[PDB]
Amino acid sequence: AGAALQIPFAMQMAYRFNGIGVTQNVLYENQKLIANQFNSAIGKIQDSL
Amino acid sequence: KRVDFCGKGYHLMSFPQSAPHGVVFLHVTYVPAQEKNFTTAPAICHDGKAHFPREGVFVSNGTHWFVTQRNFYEPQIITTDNTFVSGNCDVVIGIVNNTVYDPLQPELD
Ligand SMILES: *[C@@H]1O[C@H](CO)[C@@H](O[C@@H]2O[C@H](CO)[C@@H](O)[C@H](O)[C@H]2NC(C)=O)[C@H](O)[C@H]1NC(C)=O
Ligand SMILES: *[C@@H]1O[C@H](CO)[C@@H](O[C@@H]2O[C@H](CO)[C@@H](O)[C@H](O)[C@H]2NC(C)=O)[C@H](O)[C@H]1NC(C)=O
Ligand SMILES: *[C@@H]1O[C@H](CO)[C@@H](O[C@@H]2O[C@H](CO)[C@@H](O)[C@H](O)[C@H]2NC(C)=O)[C@H](O)[C@H]1NC(C)=O
Ligand SMILES: *[C@@H]1O[C@H](CO)[C@@H](O[C@@H]2O[C@H](CO)[C@@H](O)[C@H](O)[C@H]2NC(C)=O)[C@H](O)[C@H]1NC(C)=O
Ligand SMILES: *[C@@H]1O[C@H](CO)[C@@H](O)[C@H](O)[C@H]1NC(C)=O
Repeated sequence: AGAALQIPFAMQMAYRFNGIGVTQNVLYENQKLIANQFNSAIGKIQDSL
Repeated sequence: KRVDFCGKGYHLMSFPQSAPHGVVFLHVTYVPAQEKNFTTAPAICHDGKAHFPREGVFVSNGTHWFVTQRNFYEPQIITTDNTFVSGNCDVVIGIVNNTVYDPLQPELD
């Protein structure tokens, strides 16, 4: 939408949780589990491929 | 709100014009400009409680902390009407110490 403006990635993930109706404390208080789940989900794609 | 469906930027409004066998759309959009960098933090710890912005981000100009809206820089001081509380400050990665100002009790002298 213009020039790239940097933001830390967990804070971008919190904006995106807001965009679906969940408060952002739910992301910050679960950060490690959410990242573990994303990593297992990405590791399952290359296994199916 | 569909990205790039009505031009580049944040769609404000669009005007139609007729062409021969066709149509022309003049899209008016909003494009952000002249950014500055800041230090930032996800929450703020005060009295053993974690505070999150209601809307906006916590930013630091070098020595002081403010809340701003995310798309236009307009800094304000962090109060209990700017933020909400959840939990204690032991669980959030990158939490920062600052004071969150209450209006009522300095009204009550
Ligand atoms: C929410 O669901 C997750 C499942 O992804 C739970 O986390 C797992 O809990 C089991 C316990 O049976 C552990 O063995 C796993 O190692 C956990 N997974 C990860 C990625 O940490 C989590 O406990 C659930 N939360 C609640 C409150 O029920
Ligand atoms: C960050 O902004 C603050 C403004 O709040 C500057 O601090 C001073 O703060 C006092 C009381 O809050 C004001 O009376 C002053 O007018 C403010 N400015 C000055 C120049 O004294 C602070 O200087 C700013 N810091 C940086 C690094 O820009
Ligand atoms: C951002 O990354 C920096 C590393 O570049 C982290 O700084 C380190 O913090 C640890 C404490 O967890 C210290 O032991 C290291 O000495 C620091 N390294 C440097 C180079 O400063 C910083 O903590 C990270 N920020 C967050 C919020 O995790
Ligand atoms: C932010 O403020 C809290 C509140 O005091 C600090 O917590 C103290 O941390 C030190 C060192 O980690 C401990 O020795 C104290 O026992 C803690 N106090 C309490 C009341 O728990 C915290 O360290 C501060 N954060 C930073 C980065 O300085
Ligand atoms: C912000 O700082 C970075 C270096 O950390 C620099 O590359 C960038 O151009 C700066 N942008 C602005 C708007 O100051």
